[PDB]
Amino acid sequence: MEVIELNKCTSGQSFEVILKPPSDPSLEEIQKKLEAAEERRKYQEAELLKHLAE
Amino acid sequence: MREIVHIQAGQCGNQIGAKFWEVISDEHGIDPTGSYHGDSDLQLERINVYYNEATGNKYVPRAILVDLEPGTMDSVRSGPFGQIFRPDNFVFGQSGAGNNWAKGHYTEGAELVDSVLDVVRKESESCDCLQGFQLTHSLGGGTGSGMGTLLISKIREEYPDRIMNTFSVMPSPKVSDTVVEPYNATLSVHQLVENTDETYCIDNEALYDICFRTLKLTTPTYGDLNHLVSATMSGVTTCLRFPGQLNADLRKLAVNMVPFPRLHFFMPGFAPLTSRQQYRALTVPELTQQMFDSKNMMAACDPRHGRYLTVAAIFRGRMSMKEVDEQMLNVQNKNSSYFVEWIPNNVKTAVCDIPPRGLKMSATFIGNSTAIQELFKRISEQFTAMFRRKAFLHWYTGEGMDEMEFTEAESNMNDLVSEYQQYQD
Amino acid sequence: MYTFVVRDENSSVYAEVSRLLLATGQWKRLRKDNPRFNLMLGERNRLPFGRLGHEPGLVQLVNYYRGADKLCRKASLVKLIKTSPELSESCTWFPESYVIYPTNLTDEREVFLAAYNRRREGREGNVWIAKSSAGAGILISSEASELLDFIDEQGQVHVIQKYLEKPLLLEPGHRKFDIRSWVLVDHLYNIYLYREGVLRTSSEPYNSANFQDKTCHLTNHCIQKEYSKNYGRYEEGNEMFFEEFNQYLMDALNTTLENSILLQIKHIIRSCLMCIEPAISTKHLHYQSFQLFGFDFMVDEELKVWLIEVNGAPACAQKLYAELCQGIVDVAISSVFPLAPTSIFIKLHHHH
Amino acid sequence: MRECISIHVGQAGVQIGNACWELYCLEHGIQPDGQMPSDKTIGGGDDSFNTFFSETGAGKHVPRAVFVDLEPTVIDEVRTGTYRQLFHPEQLITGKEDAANNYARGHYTIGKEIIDLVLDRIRKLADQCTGLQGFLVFHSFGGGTGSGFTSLLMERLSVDYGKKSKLEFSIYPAPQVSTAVVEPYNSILTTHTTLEHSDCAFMVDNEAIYDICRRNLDIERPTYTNLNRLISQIVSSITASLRFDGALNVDLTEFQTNLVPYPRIHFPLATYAPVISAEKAYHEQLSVAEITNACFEPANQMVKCDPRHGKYMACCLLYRGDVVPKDVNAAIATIKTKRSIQFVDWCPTGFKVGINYQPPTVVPGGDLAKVQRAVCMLSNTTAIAEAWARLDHKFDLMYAKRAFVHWYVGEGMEEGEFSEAREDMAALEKDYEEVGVD
Ligand SMILES: Nc1nc2c(ncn2[C@@H]2O[C@H](COP(=O)(O)OP(=O)(O)OP(=O)(O)O)[C@@H](O)[C@H]2O)c(=O)[nH]1
Ligand SMILES: Nc1ncnc2c1ncn2[C@@H]1O[C@H](COP(=O)(O)OP(=O)(O)CP(=O)(O)O)[C@@H](O)[C@H]1O
Ligand SMILES: Nc1nc2c(ncn2[C@@H]2O[C@H](COP(=O)(O)OP(=O)(O)O)[C@@H](O)[C@H]2O)c(=O)[nH]1
Ligand SMILES: CCc1noc(C)c1C(=O)Nc1cc(C)on1
Ligand SMILES: CCc1noc(C)c1C(=O)Nc1cc(C)on1
Ligand SMILES: CCc1noc(C)c1C(=O)Nc1cc(C)on1
Ligand SMILES: [Ca+2]
Ligand SMILES: [Ca+2]
Ligand SMILES: [Ca+2]
Ligand SMILES: [Mg+2]
Ligand SMILES: [Mg+2]
Ligand SMILES: [Mg+2]
Repeated sequence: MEVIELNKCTSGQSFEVILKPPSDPSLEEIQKKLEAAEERRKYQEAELLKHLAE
Repeated sequence: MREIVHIQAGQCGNQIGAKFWEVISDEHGIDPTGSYHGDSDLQLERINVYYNEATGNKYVPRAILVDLEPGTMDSVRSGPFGQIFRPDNFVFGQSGAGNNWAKGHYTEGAELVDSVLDVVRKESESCDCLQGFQLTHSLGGGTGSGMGTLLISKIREEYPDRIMNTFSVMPSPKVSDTVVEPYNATLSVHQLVENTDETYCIDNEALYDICFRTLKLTTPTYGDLNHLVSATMSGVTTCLRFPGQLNADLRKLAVNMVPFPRLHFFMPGFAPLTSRQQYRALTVPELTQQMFDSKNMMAACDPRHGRYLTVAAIFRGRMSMKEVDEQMLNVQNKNSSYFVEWIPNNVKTAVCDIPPRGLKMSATFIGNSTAIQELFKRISEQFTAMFRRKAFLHWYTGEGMDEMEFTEAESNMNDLVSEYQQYQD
Repeated sequence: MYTFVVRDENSSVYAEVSRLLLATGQWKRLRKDNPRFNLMLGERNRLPFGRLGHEPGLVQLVNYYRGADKLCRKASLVKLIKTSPELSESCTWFPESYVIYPTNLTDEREVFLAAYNRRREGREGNVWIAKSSAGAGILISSEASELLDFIDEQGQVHVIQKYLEKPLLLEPGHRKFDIRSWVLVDHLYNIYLYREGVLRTSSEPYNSANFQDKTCHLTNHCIQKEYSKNYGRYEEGNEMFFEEFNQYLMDALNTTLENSILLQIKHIIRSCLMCIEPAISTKHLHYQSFQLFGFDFMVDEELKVWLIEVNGAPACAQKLYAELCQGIVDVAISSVFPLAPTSIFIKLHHHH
Repeated sequence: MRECISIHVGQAGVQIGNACWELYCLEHGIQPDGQMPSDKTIGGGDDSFNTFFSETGAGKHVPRAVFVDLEPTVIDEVRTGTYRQLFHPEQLITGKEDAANNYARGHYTIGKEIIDLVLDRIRKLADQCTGLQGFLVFHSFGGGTGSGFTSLLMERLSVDYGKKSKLEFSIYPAPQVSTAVVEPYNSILTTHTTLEHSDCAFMVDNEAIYDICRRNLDIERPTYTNLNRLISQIVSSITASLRFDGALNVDLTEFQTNLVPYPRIHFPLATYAPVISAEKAYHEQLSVAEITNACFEPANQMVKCDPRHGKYMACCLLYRGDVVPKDVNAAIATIKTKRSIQFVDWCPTGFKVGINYQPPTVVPGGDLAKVQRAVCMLSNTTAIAEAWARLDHKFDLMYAKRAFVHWYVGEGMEEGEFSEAREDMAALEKDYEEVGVD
């Protein structure tokens, strides 16, 4: 039950009490994901229009 | 500014649509001339959803009236709120559809569809942000069914990512105009399975039995059946037309009610339903008990015969929102055998402070139930009873159709029944 | 209308409770994976406590205390007793025990050998018993070499505790026995002791000069009915209930079961359950727990009561299923979900 | 002094952001028009409150915040609200139609078209920073924007601000106050792609906030206003060290240091006390020990779970008001001998304590009553993994039938991203169990 690193200032204080001791994707890769999903939307919409043309 | 474009097609579609604009125009304080005269700002907050604002503070409905004969639309223009509709938005022919799906879809209807789309396009070009379309029509006739579904197919082509909702009156031999209604309904159901996001299935037999058994109307008329559809359409759209409960979005509602693309046919309900003992106050338990009772169901399908995929209930009126949750949880937690257990919390409730005209409070039911397969089974058995003898086909083959197209409609809807069946077990 | 689920098809106890609940006409059973339930009769191992109490508008109750395994495990119980100041290491009612891990895996090997070497030198009785929770596998030996060599051949944790060389014997027969006490703890942590106990008696004469034959040394119901040749001779199914046992203690020893044994039993039950109350209590928890426990005790010739183990999923005596299972519905279930005596339990009051 | 930029995404983040900046102003004495009389350095200065507020020559203190929503209804409230004058238009970004509770829609379809604009607005605020620390991102798990757009924004922020820290305040989905069944999908999708990009995330379960409002505030049917005023109190308690003089959690870096020894396990449990109904006649003021003991009660945790059956990796005590170290240490010693506080063996068994003498500020007309002292405990417990279990389970129920999946594939997302996100959660759950169970 030891108190350490006691810091005090006008607006408060802070300390630490020890009870017991112990025992990314690049900008290019993101654009590819965003463009791949858009390409699958365009392909799905084209098939919907192709279906409507038949 | 999330606008909706309304379309009503054919006799049934225009008479039910007219009443719809009659009911909600009264809720938003719009008179038969388009002038506002309410007393609350809530009546105008979401007013632009269904009404365009003209000069002089006029509110003109965002509706397009379509028919292949003049008779019915002449009535609307002469009816109560007939003057409220935009003159240019009346699009009609003179030949009629003879209760023939082919005439509405391929011959007479095709001659008139392009001009109807020019009005749809005109209405959308003024929307700040078009939310989607709604169509009122019957499936048993020729115009609303055949040309209605043609309109949807072409609207999806031009607005592929907008929501397409319909209120579809399904035919019934007990309330029947002609024997070919099963033919016209089976051909339309396939179009709806493909090209709509939500379809509110309204069975004319369910509407009749409610008028007869519950409301105690000895000799119901189409007008009586349309009063129910009016109140139901106002109920399901309340969350869209009044403020408070955000997420009130067509696509957002479709995203949460349609777990599978083809299974988007909803059973609507409404409470109360009282005959003329009409002044009695209705408690929240009674509201919930009725709203879930099959006799208040308008699809003529017994929910206890299937299972609910998703449920949405909209309570209207000044009531205890605390006591609402209590009774809704009581319905689920007392009958959880009728809700699929692989969609957690598949029953949602919304409250609204403004009640309908002449009701201290009310509840509207919106169910995506697998029991709706019983409806398609009826129509399918009636279709087959005639198609097996090719009875009455000549009305259709004479307009250019082949038998194969009928056979494929048959198979498409029997498949639709198989899909509802596999999700019921 | 209340709803409950069943997730332990092997529980003879809650199979009757599920039977009685349905008989009330006010309880409806649901599929084992339906979350909208009021009562869960959960599985034994890996009961998903973390999914309870999160269904809006449903007060949920479960038949197991999360964290009670600390008491119902051979090794856990020993560690709980030696480390809990409430029980202390000098606990007088729990046999001197030690936790021993096999050499193929803290461990108390040397600490056990120190006390063992002390006894072997002090001419005292030096007979021990090795056991584990992964058994139907028990060994009773007076040599420490055999006890350790036996655990190393296994692969699970074991516990060595002093064997009661002077167990109380019933007459006629000269036979060993243990007492089974069923204890129920409701959602309020009231400790209820079922008035009816059972003595699992051996039908073989106790022999202190031969621990090799474990038929007269172990009073398990499955052992006597399989390896004992006198099963059911003195009492039906080697099960003597408190009525006969109390009558015996009066005729032979001139004392009663209440004074000579039941006081010590009720005291042990309190100390154990009160010890872990702050760790398993569900008083301020989003769900509620209750659990039935089956304590096992030993009695020596001095009429001192020792604790053997605690069972977290115990079975009941055939004759007492009706009375006990009904009692569970009254105090444990209906106490939270009331329905539209002369209690069969003995409330052991205590300080929460 | 080093700056912190707050980012509010979606309805939840925006509404909560609104409640927090209202509280920040009342705590620092900033009026609705932005003026701060106590600030003696006009139009500049490097004070502790300047980590969240910039200053104009006119003496206006402007939050370092950005609001982003794909629909304008919620942000429109800020433009015409009481504090409409704190922000300028560049800070409030709104689209025209939202993600419809659809992760794929907020991440791909609509996200891809608005990300570069959001980044440009954030860059403008960064350009005003002489030493930017990082970002505080508020959002929901359930919303299509809160979940879908946030994960894309977090990916880009790591690309544009590599060495900057990023903390989350995430709203866990609770059915009681939710009108959407697909939220389990969105939560797991957004936690999968955000995990490697967030240094420390504070999950608040609406269920927990809801019952605290009903139980402690006697609110029968709590509104978002009730919930958000309570959440902003806890958020204020967590960010106070960054806005006031002190020596504990002085920068965003100190949060990972003190609360997250293992990177993936960066979800500290928060517990706050006391929450007293302002409508109460007059409550007996609680002591340092009484409120400290309350931090180990499940009833005041932001996420309902049983810390008694987990293992602690860290534990922070943040006091506000009349509190001296002597009383803290006395209460801790008493809680140890009574509570079940099992730390992991590779971590120390200790408590970092911070005391700010200024007691909690109450929003006029709010629900909370003024108290002489309050505490918020931040503890990294494996017990919070229970919440992941509940959530992962609901995901499995629906996904097994592919229910609603078509709405996601229809926006360009591949179905496999579902299972790819679910497997990540299965790994996250296994990590907790290896750290807490024996
Ligand atoms: N605590 C709190 N939760 C909120 C608030 N608003 C919404 N939520 C929660 O957020 C979830 C829904 O996500 P939203 O944030 O509303 O949706 P969104 O981020 O705006 O994305 P969209 O789908 O495009 O609207 C639900 O679980 C709500 O309970 C709020 O103001 N406070
Ligand atoms: N230290 C000890 N001294 C004397 N006898 C002992 C003993 N430990 C165990 N026994 C004997 O073993 C029996 C209990 O064994 P134990 O309970 O450990 O195995 P088990 O758990 O598989 C049976 P159950 O759990 O069903 O009661 C008792 O009948 C007792 O006679
Ligand atoms: N509910 C209701 N159903 C109608 C009405 N008018 C016709 N129907 C039904 O609609 C079907 C006939 O379709 P109809 O609209 O008259 O054909 P259309 O004008 O060519 O579209 C039959 O099944 C009728 O039962 C009406 O006013 N109300
Ligand atoms: C609803 C009134 C109506 N309008 O056109 C038709 C055709 C009907 C009709 O089917 N009427 C019925 C039904 C039964 C039974 O008796 N009369
Ligand atoms: C999903 C069920 C539901 N629940 O609350 C509302 C509001 C709806 C709904 O979708 N209403 C409408 C309006 C039109 C046109 O189509 N559907
Ligand atoms: C309750 C009215 C409402 N308002 O916005 C939304 C969205 C809804 C709605 O119905 N949401 C649902 C329904 C199911 C099932 O899952 N979510
Ligand atoms: Ca012609
Ligand atoms: Ca300054
Ligand atoms: Ca990073
Ligand atoms: Mg007609
Ligand atoms: Mg055992
Ligand atoms: Mg939103």
